[PDB]
Amino acid sequence: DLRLHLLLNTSVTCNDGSPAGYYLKESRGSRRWLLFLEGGWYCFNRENCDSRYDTMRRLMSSRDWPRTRTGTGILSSQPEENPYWWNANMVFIPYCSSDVWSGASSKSEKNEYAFMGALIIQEVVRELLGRGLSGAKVLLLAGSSAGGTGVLLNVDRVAEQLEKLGYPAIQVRGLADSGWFLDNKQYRHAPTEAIRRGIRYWNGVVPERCRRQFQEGEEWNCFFGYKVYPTLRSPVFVVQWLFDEAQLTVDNVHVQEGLRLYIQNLGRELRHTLKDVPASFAPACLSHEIIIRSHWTDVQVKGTSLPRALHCWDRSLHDSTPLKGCPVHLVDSCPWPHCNPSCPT
Ligand SMILES: CC(=O)NCCc1c[nH]c2ccc(O)cc12
Ligand SMILES: CC(=O)NCCc1c[nH]c2ccc(O)cc12
Ligand SMILES: *[C@@H]1O[C@H](CO)[C@@H](O)[C@H](O)[C@H]1NC(C)=O
Repeated sequence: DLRLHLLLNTSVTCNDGSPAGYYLKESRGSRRWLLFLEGGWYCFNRENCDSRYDTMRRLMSSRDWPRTRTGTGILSSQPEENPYWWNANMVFIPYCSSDVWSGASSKSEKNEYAFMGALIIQEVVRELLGRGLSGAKVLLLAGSSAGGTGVLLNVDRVAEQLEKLGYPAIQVRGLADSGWFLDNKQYRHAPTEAIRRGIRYWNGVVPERCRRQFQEGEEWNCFFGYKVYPTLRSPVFVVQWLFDEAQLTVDNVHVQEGLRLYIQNLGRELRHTLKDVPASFAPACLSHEIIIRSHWTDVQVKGTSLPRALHCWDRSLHDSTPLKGCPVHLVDSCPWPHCNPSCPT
């Protein structure tokens, strides 16, 4: 089990001003550190956040967090469940800022809620340095759903923070699961407007190179993987279902020719956005399932599982071009959900 630590800097808070925190299981014989960002949508104005506070309060407050959590999937310490990184130091960072991990705003007399996701990540990193992270060789910042987009928004800032604090030897990398969305035409009649409003409400921050491309008022563009990814310097592995259920939901899809063409075009567009992403795993499945699930080993693309592809990615980032039998770019080409037989049932 991973044990809860509330942040010692109690000014770095969840939405309601309670301290943020992290769950940690140390592995003293390992210099690998996995920091996982939880997902769970977001809220973008007072009324929308008030509703979330009533029925999704664990995503807005630490007051009711349990003392422990079990690590599952890529956070499992069992080699049978986690062939990739079972011996790593494991960190689960609860999502309690409702800001896609982008916020840097405290509660005040003008702000009913604090949106501090970007500061929570930096404070977790800072406090972990005293608990053994100072000796790391690899810090993998991973995350699912809103946490996957959170990886894209924060991985280079973690890399910058460690460099400025005096740790140039820690290799910071990202693993973005289920956070790679398209600002596409909806099937029926938006997220882009909700994100636009959210960024202003949260004082949301995006990576500097992406911000400089899109400029003031247009920071929402950097929440879309295919736009922010080319601006990132840290190595990032992208995991994305071609027919992601959150994508389809915001596209108002829940089969006649118009919908068939819509779904096929979505898969093709997703495939296209990954063509120049050398470390990626994109199965042709309709799913909301994420990499902290216990059976994450089961899905394969071209006969290669995700734990294998991640291992191949580790090999590709050794100090010493492609590896025989150890691929890292795995994108399905078949055009309909479950045309891959290994898709989750
Ligand atoms: C699902 C969706 O609306 N995607 C478009 C907006 C968007 C970009 N990044 C995100 C991360 C989490 C999330 O809940 C929505 C988004
Ligand atoms: C996921 C999502 O938000 N899609 C909508 C993006 C969007 C906003 N305005 C639009 C106008 C034309 C279009 O082709 C797409 C959009
Ligand atoms: C706590 O965090 C805030 C926000 O990052 C920062 O301004 C402040 O200096 C921190 N306090 C201490 C004692 O480090």
